[PDB]
Amino acid sequence: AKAKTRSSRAGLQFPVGRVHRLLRKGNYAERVGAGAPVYLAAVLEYLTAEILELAGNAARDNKKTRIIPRHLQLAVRNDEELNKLLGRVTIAQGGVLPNIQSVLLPK
Amino acid sequence: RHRKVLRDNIQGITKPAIRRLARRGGVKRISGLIYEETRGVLKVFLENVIRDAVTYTEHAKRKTVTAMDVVYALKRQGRTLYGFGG
Amino acid sequence: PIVTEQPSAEIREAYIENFAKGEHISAIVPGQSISGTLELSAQFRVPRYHSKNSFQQALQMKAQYYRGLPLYEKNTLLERLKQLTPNEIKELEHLHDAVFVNTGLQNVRKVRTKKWKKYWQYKAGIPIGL
Amino acid sequence: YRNFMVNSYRLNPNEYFSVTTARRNVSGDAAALFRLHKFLTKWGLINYQ
Amino acid sequence: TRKESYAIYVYKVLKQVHPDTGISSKAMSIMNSFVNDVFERIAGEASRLAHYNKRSTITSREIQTAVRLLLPGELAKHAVSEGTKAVTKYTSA
Amino acid sequence: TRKESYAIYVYKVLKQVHPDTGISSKAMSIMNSFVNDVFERIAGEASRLAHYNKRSTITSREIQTAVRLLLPGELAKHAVSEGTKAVTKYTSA
Amino acid sequence: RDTRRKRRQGRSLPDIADIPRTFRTPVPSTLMPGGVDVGPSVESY
Amino acid sequence: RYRPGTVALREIRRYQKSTELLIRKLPFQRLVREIAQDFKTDLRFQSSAVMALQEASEAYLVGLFEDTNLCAIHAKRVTIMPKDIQLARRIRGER
DNA sequence: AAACGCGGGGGACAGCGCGTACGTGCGTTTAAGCGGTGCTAGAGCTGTCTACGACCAATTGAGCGGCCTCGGCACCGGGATTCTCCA
DNA sequence: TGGAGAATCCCGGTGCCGAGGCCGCTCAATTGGTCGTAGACAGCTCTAGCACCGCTTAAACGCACGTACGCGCTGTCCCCCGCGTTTT
Repeated sequence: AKAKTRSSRAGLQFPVGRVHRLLRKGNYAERVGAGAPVYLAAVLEYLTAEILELAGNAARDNKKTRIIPRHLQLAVRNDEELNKLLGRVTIAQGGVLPNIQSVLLPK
Repeated sequence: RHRKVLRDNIQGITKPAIRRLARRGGVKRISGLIYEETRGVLKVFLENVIRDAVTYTEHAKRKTVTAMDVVYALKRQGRTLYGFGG
Repeated sequence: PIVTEQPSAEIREAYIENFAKGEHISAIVPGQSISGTLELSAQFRVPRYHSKNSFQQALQMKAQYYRGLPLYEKNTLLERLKQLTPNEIKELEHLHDAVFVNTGLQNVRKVRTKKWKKYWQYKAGIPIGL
Repeated sequence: YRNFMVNSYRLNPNEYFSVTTARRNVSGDAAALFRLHKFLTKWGLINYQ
Repeated sequence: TRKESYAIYVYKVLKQVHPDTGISSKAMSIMNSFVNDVFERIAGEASRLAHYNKRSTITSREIQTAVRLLLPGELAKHAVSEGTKAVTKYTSA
Repeated sequence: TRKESYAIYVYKVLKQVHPDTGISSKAMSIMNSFVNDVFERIAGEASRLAHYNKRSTITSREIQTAVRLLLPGELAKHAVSEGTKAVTKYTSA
Repeated sequence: RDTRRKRRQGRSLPDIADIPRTFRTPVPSTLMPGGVDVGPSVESY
Repeated sequence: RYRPGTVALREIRRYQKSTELLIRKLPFQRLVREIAQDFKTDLRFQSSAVMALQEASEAYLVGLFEDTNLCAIHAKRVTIMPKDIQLARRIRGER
């Protein structure tokens, strides 16, 4: 019947039947066990909350209510486990964290 | 009724083993600061594989270790090695 | 062989000389004590007077001292254990375990008092046993 | 508590019988044991030599 | 031409998480890329496990195994629980 | 159980190529470890390309691109030849 | 990061499982069991 | 007797003239049971999984000692110091 | 083997020298980039289309597991060789 | 620049287990028919990359130079390994 999206059944924003549709689409298995899309959309919303947390943190730390990729750089690259997990992910218009080498500092 | 659990054979891996491998790795005067500076860092290598590899075992519903999941983990880490099937 | 401190009288001082700074050291140092381990449950257990199925089959059919107990004669105890019921076997097991643990605590308590009486003399300048 | 502190000082009078060992060896709140130890060392009787 | 994206969904988790902070569409695009990025990462890892043990029913047990494997530290154990959490909300519903 | 072993075909290539020299089964196990490993490297790359073309077909052009992007120098170009040429032999037979 | 997820599902407390042990740094006390024997000696020299 | 220093390099010949590992093996198998039994016990330990990692260890370590002396001789030393190793592992991305 | 030592002499290290280099400042443009055109190109969108291997039926020998060697190379005895350290 | 000696390389005798093939016996790999459908491929459109110059002007560049640091040179001491040890 209607598109009554399966995220509301899971308390989610990410429609778990779009996720089940994508898992049937992604050739991961023949049967897509119907909790695997909920596991996916659930880890998805957990990490969406994880990063939107630090994103709004760094954005209002720069006194802006608009979260920008520079804020994404300064929030993500300050993290141990995130930047340890994302050592090879680059953020365009993220730039650098402000930091100088220690002996290049004049005395 | 005997519990066989081992711990830190990395000193049973001798410091003469470092005086071997440092020459195999091209070191002349291995200072005393080096020999155990080695023995920690490789142990960082050691658990991290099996931390995933034991993770292979239980979803596989097993109580043994194969080199199959060693290969799963090493290739999973980008440590591709031949001699083992594939 | 009556204490369990660090017997080297130069590592205990170097431990405090760095402890006031707030630094660890190489060797270890425990607090002083006496030796001896009070190891229970690797010792006398609750005995197994029941069989592997002597309770569920009883459920279907609707049923001088060695350590702390004196050794009974062969004929007198046999008619006594021809009297009891498997409602009281679980009582008897725990009664005999309560005797065994009490004796195994009494003798170790006596040895422990004999050790502490020599600890307090040693830590007060008396040599021993005076 | 008082007999414990006085008996424990007089085994080795060259040692300052601290509050922390008295707190670690008898069961009670630290405030009352601290006040009793400071009263006791106020009148001699412990840590006098 | 309504084409399913995650811009209003990242907006949903935004106003679920930082309603005090609006977004740039650049950060929105970074996250919309990131969604399908790890959606492919973990599920290709899961198909890798589904070929490790030659399985054709990837359930949330298998995504649990992938979350166990790939993610470092709490990122595993949280996505262990959180990935179970709405699973327990959907296996109920 | 007929398990598709790669001792004999690689050894056919050895008796074609360095036939004076045998091969240890440790080395033959290196080859047998090489075979499906390499058979799936470019295969996963190529299915990624098959969705870069968004195609449910894969032709030898797709393997040609898998050769084209990736392999260093003439190892590409000979396999640009060879990968096509035996294709040119298979389109001849 | 545990508390980072208490807020997400809480939008929609002491740990009684971690029972700590009691190790104590030894007081510098001569007579008392549990303390190191630094400082003034038992003999008066 | 002799001086400090001389007989290293033929070792650097011979070890790299040869193909083997340079490590104790009963500590190797006991270390494998050691580390794999720490995560989940009761593993019945095939020696395949035991020996399957030693090439992945020792050769990379050997490669690390070359980078160690690379930073040591770039800083102009052969008494190699862990400053060289950790600057290498920094530029290796390990450190 | 490990393992424990142990001269022992030069390698690390400090440290001093020296001199130049590399920024720094500022003069000098200058091409950077911006607008601003003019346009058109292939991207893009549709528009049908058929062929293509799918898929599955039949088959069949492939090829490889289990079954037969015997020999390439390791092991070792002995000697020749060849690098190194003190004359 | 040279011999003594310790390590190495090389060469002769042994033998073996692994490399390779042998012997079925499938089973997978093929051929044989679809099968619409996938992408094959025609048309359409429109756009979106296209250079281009007007022009600025500050960035780049042009150069004076000043000294800092990087190395020039040393002595050391140290320190780590080598020779000898055995046990583990």
